[PDB]
Amino acid sequence: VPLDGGRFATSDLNDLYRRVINRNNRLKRLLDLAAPDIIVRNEKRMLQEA
Amino acid sequence: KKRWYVVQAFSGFEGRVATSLREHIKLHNMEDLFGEVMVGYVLVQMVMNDASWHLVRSVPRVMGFIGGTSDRPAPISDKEVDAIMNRLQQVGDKPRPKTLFEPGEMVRVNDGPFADFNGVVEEVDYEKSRLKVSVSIFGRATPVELDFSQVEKA
Amino acid sequence: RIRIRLKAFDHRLIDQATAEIVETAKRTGAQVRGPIPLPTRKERFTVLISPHVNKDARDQYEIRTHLRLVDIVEPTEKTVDALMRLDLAAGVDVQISL
DNA sequence: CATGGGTGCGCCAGACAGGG
DNA sequence: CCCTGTCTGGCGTCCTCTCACCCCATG
Repeated sequence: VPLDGGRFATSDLNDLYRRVINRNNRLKRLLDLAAPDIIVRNEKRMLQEA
Repeated sequence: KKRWYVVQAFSGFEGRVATSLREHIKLHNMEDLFGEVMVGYVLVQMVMNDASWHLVRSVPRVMGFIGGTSDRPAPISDKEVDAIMNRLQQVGDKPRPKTLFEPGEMVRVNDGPFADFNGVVEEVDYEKSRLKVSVSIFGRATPVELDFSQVEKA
Repeated sequence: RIRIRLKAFDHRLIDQATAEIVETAKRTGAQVRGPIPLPTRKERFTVLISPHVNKDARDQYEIRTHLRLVDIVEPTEKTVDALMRLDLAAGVDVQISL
């Protein structure tokens, strides 16, 4: 829902879900591109922490 | 011999990280310890001394190397480095569709209201550069003419 | 240059079909040359009806055929868009030659 | 325009080492 | 293995009434 002004005051769960989906899309694209080992380990580790 | 390594930067300031890295090299004049810098990850041709490691992590807006450990960080394990040479530039290159212009061959439409629809080319016209394919719209086949690039071969 | 041929049998069901596709094109594209018909097509066949004799009982039936052509004038990216998977006439063969 | 990353609390309690 | 020290977690009163302010930043 927005506030008086009009800027949408967004919830925290939307930040969390949007982070997980951004990272998951990045990880699918790197497994498409066949990135090396350390790149996809950091990518999966960032998804795990997300 | 200089081997490759992976550097993590603040994603978005990557060109400025690359420029500041080249400038820190030409400041602290370890010119014989750095080969290139390739562009959120920055590829660095390098050797491993602890002095050069402190140099790259003292470059601003750089988090650190990405490897097995932080004592002896790991050379980028790009086994397909020869394939990455051909991948360079080809990554930023798009292709084109080519309708199967053959009697009875199925094709794909991705342009105009018929986009996202498949059909078969009952007739083909190489001279007029046009394929005669109909689309199953509301059941009835809708024979329409589409260009080779307007449709893709199925 | 864009042709919308319509192929069926009777003129008593295609008559609402030429009304639905010029007016729905008018609300979206408003670019059409008007329906230009084709000569009515007749398939008459005399057939013998007696089961094993009598070459005199020949009753004339016909599968009648009609064709009407719409011919919108300009390739509109709104007429085709709204009237792609849309055709009121049921049991009909539409030929949207683009 | 849209995305990308301090240093003043105190007790209980059980799990994890660490001697013992 | 039997006791001893450490290391992290889990927790701390209820209703109300205003106020002020909520992501830069930028090629």
